[PDB]
Amino acid sequence: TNHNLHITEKLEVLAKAYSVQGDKWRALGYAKAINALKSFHKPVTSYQEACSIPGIGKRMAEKIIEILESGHLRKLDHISESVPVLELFSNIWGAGTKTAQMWYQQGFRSLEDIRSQASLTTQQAIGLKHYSDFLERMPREEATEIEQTVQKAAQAFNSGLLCVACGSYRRGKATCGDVDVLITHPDGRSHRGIFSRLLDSLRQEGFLTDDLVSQEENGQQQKYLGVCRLPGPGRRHRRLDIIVVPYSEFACALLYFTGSAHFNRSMRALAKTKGMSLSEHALSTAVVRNTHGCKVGPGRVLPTPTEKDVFRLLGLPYREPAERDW
DNA sequence: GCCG
DNA sequence: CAGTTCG
DNA sequence: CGGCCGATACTG
Ligand code: NA
Ligand code: NA
Ligand code: NA
Repeated sequence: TNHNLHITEKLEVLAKAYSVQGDKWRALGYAKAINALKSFHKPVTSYQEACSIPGIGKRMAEKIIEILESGHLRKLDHISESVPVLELFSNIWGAGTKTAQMWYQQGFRSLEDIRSQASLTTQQAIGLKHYSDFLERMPREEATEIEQTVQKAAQAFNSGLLCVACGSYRRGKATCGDVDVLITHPDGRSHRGIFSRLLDSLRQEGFLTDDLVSQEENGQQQKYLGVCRLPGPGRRHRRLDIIVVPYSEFACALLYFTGSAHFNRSMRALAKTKGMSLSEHALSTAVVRNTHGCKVGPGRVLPTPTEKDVFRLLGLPYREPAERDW
């Protein structure tokens, strides 16, 4: 489908540069310009042919031009030398742009430096320990094995439990960055305080290797982010994210967890324009917001039994998971 | 960065 | 709280 | 001018 990879290749480099340096809004700007150019059909050929495209402005158009003319972007040759390092550091799970910039300011330039001299949080030490594994995707077939593993351990103590793999898996991708397992129960209450049992069952069989986010000393735990590894030879550590939700929030939870991320954001931005609000918990109407668009009035939750209801309530035609990459 |  | 993370 | 998703859910 990519009819502009010549340009949406030089821009991505610029986009990730801005992202790692912390200029998040400018990076979001570039992401959309790129997220669009790709979705095009014909290779842009005119400054006017560019502007006409949503997500592209005069500034972006100009840069697009210099490429379809200079085959290069002068900007890319003035990118700070720190960027590759910031990117290297930022790819450690648990370390964001603030930690990357700090480490760099402190003279660190490689993972070696980070390993031997950086002060690491428990999450970052886990992230560094599986640095290569966290950058690899897995065949969807393996994701299936992981979901099945969790579902089996979950239904083992309550067969009523509904378990579904979401994210890229549900969107039908060939490979998955991690496994997103959503768990809920049709009765509306049996899903309470199950984490304790599930996580222990999984730890028992040595399936879980590391925990990244798991507030277990509190019975109100909603999510778990960790590392698991199927048994046998040739197996790599994989990221596992599990959320347990009340049946009444099932649809919204499923929509959220299925993504994509940019899809969720667009849909939520849409809800806001209609005086509504969408979250992994619910779709609300009559929401009261202030001048800066901040939620200052809860409004009321709308009945959303299925994903279709959410789309319907927002005045949108339904979309199968596979059609939600953006 | 884009857009209203 | 600031940072980072999930989709 | 100023928002860009969510009153993310955790961590320390
Ligand atoms: Na990171
Ligand atoms: Na995922
Ligand atoms: Na914990």
